[PDB]
Amino acid sequence: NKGSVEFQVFCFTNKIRRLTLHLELHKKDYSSQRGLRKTLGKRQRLLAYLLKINGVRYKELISKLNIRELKT
Amino acid sequence: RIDYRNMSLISRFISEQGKILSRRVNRLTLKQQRLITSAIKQARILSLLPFLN
Amino acid sequence: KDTIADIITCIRNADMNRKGTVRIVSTNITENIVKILLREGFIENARKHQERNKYFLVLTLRHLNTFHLKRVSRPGLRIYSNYQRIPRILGGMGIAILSTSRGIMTDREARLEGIGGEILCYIW
Amino acid sequence: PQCPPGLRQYETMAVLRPDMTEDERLTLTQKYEELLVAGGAMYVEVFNRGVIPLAYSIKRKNKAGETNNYLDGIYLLFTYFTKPESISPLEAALVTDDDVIRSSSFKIRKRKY
Amino acid sequence: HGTRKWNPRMSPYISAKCKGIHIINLTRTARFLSEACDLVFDASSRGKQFLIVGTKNKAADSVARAAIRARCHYVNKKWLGGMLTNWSTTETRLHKFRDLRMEQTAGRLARLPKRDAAVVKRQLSHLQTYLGGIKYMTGLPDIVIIVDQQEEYTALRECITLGIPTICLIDTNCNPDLADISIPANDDAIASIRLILTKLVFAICEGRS
RNA sequence: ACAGGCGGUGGAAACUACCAAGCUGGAGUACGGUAGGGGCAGAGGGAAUUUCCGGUGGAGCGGUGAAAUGCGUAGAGAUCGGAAAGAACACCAACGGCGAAAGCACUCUGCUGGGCCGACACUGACACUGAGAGACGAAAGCUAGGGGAGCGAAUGGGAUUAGAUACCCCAGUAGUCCUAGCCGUAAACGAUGGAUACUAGGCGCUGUGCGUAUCGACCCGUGCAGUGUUGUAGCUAACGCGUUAAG
Ligand SMILES: [Mg+2]
Ligand SMILES: [Mg+2]
Ligand SMILES: [Mg+2]
Ligand SMILES: [Mg+2]
Ligand SMILES: [Mg+2]
Ligand SMILES: [Mg+2]
Ligand SMILES: [Mg+2]
Ligand SMILES: [Mg+2]
Ligand SMILES: [Mg+2]
Repeated sequence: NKGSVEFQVFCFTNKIRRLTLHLELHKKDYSSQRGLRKTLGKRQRLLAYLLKINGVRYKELISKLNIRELKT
Repeated sequence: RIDYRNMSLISRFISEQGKILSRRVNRLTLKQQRLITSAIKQARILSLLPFLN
Repeated sequence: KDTIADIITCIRNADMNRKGTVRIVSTNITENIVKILLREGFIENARKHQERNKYFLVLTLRHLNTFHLKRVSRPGLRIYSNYQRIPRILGGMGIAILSTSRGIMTDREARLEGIGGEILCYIW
Repeated sequence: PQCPPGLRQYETMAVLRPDMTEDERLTLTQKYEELLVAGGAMYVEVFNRGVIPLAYSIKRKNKAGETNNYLDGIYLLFTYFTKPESISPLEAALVTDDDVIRSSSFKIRKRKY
Repeated sequence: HGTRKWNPRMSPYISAKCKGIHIINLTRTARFLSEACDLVFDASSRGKQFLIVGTKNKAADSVARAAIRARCHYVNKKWLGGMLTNWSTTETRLHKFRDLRMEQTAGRLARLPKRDAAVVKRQLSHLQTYLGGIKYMTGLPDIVIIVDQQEEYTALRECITLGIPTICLIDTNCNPDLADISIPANDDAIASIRLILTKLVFAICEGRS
């Protein structure tokens, strides 16, 4: 598949969502928790890049994926 | 091959007491040696080979 | 990070090991820097090639002295200078490579040109 | 034979009693097939082995309460595809049943050695 | 010499290589064979004295015969330290050793006991083992030749200390920066030794005139 | 006067910065392969020890530098047979693997994280570090609820000693274990912060490719990412570091 910016966020959005349901049961899996914050951080720096390059794509991507916008 | 159901291959890497021999005398590789451990430890639970003697 | 900070070192380490070739990276800035060392007599020859779309340059060092080097203006602290404070390394045995509005030149060439600039690295 | 994307390859080797008759193991092998195939499964096979004596004695208690000491037993071997979420019923049945003595469900894979 | 023995120093003077064994370059050395024979031929005309340092068992006698053709000197056995640097002690042992050969001529051995004559015998025998090819030196040489760098590591350093040019064993075993004159390819066999040794000893003969 | 500071004004556009387009080497995604005690959860297994049940049998057993306490004719210890429980996994095992560390080793299975390599899908500098903050975090210890075989602070007893609130010996509580949570400290050490470029080599250990080759694997020859040991330059007060730097 492609490697566009919005596509990487879509895969992380599923990779993140897939692990939340896992931690509801295996909450003591702290090694996976260290991996969960990576994908949460990788998308943070990509969306941080998408923001200052084009705000139109930002408002459209966050709207369909139901993403919380950051203050400041 | 190397697996639990093979007696001839696993029986030549055990001691007279049924213990696991070292990699040096067996002259195996890493991928090989780790499987001889698993194949034996599996078989002992199945009673295909005694834990001791 | 700072490319030129790496350029000055790849030439330094080559003299400590006492080698002839460097295989230094090629850019718009380095081609001007190396061009000064040819005319000034610090390097015997330079030569260009490529392996990919990128480019490189191959230098030819000389065979108890040592090829001293030093960087001055860093990214964390940029250093500029006016005409009256142009340095004079060792009374003339050294030189300073500095960037003017009319490209990069030697400090001596700036003494005649009458225009200071950003000192980047001293040589002796 | 390849596997579909929805499941991978498992196998199972069991240890049955020696005193069982012919008619018993027919119903037993038929019990696990209809139980294993009731869930998501494909390409079930059944090999057979003899009464090779065990390396160490065994203790097993039936529902009646009594125990029995054994030295030989009938071994069976399965090679099949099942879903990942349909193996814990199999392992659960291989412990509650009294005809089965031991159970070892392994997941053999490809290794180049 | 091998994949586990090649020094990265000789990399400018390596052409190719083979199954395990190493292949030396004969091109660059040929210039140095000319520079060596030109310097040795020119030096011999002025009347200098030279020295050869050979103690390898395979070329112990070859270096001995090599010195008889010219008026140079050889070192057949080990270096025993301070031969050239501690020359003041060497003159004492040579002045000593020179006298003992005159001591044996006299009839004083008769009036010495049995054991005392044995000590003087074994004393002179020990000096002959190490001070053979130096009996007619009478001073310090101006150029010193090294046949082996590894076994005679000590001899190469006193030359660097006293500041004397020298020839070395620039084959892959050693460091080429120790000698100004460079002649590789001498660890192969006597063929590599005699082909070079006789060639350099030959040039000394016509230089002597 | 010079030097230097502030403001205005006319020019130069390399560099820092700004603005408009470009590339892929850094980074990341999609794929296709691959090793491992990565982590969590649930099942399975044997010996050994301890206690009880009995059989056999009859005087010591056990311990120490020497002895005693202690156990024992109310039948000990030893010896076969049997019930049960708890905790921990010899051999494999290292010049070994994984993990950010702390740490992870009897077996499988489930869910799940990270790394390496290949290449012809793609992205187009989306990078590094990180004050505050947040998370994880050996043992010990605490708050409830369970469990407790063995070992063992404390506390007793028997000895050694001038003394022995110790070292030794016999018994032994908390705790050591499980599930919830607190505590957030260690020589938590590689006594060495992280990222990046460059800088001689020798030995051999993995993981994954390439090519030769017996193309059955192997072996041999090399690339990449790691992991250990010697060592050149260089550094270092010295010891020593030394391509995984303390250059
Ligand atoms: Mg820049
Ligand atoms: Mg411009
Ligand atoms: Mg902080
Ligand atoms: Mg604890
Ligand atoms: Mg601390
Ligand atoms: Mg630790
Ligand atoms: Mg510290
Ligand atoms: Mg640290
Ligand atoms: Mg070292």
